[PDB]
Amino acid sequence: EVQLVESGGGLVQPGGSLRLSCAVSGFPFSSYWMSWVRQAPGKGLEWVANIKEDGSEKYYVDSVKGRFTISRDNAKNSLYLQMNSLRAEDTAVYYCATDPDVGLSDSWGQGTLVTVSSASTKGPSVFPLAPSSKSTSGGTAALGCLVKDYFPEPVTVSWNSGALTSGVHTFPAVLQSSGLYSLSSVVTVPSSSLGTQTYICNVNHKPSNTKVDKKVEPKSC
Amino acid sequence: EIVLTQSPGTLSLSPGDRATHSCRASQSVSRSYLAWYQQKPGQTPRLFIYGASNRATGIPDRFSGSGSGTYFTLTISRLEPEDFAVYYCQQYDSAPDTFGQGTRLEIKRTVAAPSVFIFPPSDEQLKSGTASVVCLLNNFYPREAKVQWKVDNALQSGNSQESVTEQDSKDSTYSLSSTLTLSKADYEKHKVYACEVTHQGLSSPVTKSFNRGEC
Ligand SMILES: N[C@@H]1[C@@H](O)[C@H](O)[C@@H](CO)O[C@H]1O
Ligand SMILES: [Cl-]
Repeated sequence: EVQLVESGGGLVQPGGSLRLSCAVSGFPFSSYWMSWVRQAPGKGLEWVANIKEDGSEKYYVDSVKGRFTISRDNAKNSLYLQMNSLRAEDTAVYYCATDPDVGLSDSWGQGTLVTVSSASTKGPSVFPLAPSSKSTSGGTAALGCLVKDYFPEPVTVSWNSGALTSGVHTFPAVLQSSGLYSLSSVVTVPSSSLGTQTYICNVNHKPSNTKVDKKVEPKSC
Repeated sequence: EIVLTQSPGTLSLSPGDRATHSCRASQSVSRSYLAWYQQKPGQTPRLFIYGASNRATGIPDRFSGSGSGTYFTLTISRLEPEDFAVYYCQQYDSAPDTFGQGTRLEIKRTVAAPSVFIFPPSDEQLKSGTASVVCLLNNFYPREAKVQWKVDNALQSGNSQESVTEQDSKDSTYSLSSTLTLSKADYEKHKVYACEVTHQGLSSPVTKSFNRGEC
């Protein structure tokens, strides 16, 4: 199977640098042009740079010329982006991206978010959104977790370690005035289950190495 | 640089409809090295068409591409509910390998009113000086909805934020969260917390409310 796995992103000070790595397998990497493409939050895709299969020719968007360098290690089936003198305009998800002539739909990596900010990493506070008479009709109650005041993106939320899947809605994070993010994750479940079944949201904020499990307790009269 | 302009910016069509996405180049694209990508919200783009008219691996027959020179199209011959995305064209004949600005395709469905739920602040959160009050609008269509917060009957401005999920891949609905943020102090100044929802699917607006401190 085709896999392209980026690493090396995250939070970085303005004026600082990051080294992005991308490990590729499942197709003949060393025979293709490769590229980096980025996407600033809420914006479109923007081509950043590309490189010939043997590394001997490469191109860059003018906004990064002289401070970003694309390179590859064909022996290690890997692609790199060395990024210097970073600015807020560089904040984006960075994707390694195969030349489209490869003709494979799954030819880009998962992406790594780069956040150019002077702020510290900060883990979320996780609060229950408790099921009550105000979130329950028919045989279904809504409950959730409020994942509040973290930085930077992203967080992941699961329910019951991934066993609970249907009826889940994890909302896009919103940036508060404070400069911290907040998000809710909710789920609708059977009302009958509420006495018997435990509902636990599993929150992971890798940037701060914060993991929280919060059990969400019902309200009854 | 070759500049790619996509049209329309936004497109809303039902399952079974034919969708057409246009990509115009400021100069001719040699070798028809013109690609199309599908991007779902918050996910990696997938390559759908390369060389103007070739389907990528795993791409179903309902997706096709055509064109040459300065005019290209991506067609979805028969829409399926899982086909909502932003679609981007890209030229890769000569660097910079620029992208168009994208067409956002929404899948249209019949009107669906939201179910409305309200969640007071947790005692945990209250310990720490802030109160978040959450209103959930679940499984509705179209996306446009108005949420108005009222505390002891006065409507709020500037202290709430909303977020919307991507469309459901089977039933094409949205959900929306609206969070009202008050200082724990200011929370205590008032009693009735209400979320009032206006939506095309509701015959009249719906209010969901609680009194500060109840079951
Ligand atoms: N300048 C082009 C690149 O931008 C292109 O993607 C690659 C494959 O066409 O070949 C180079 O000659
Ligand atoms: Cl671009």
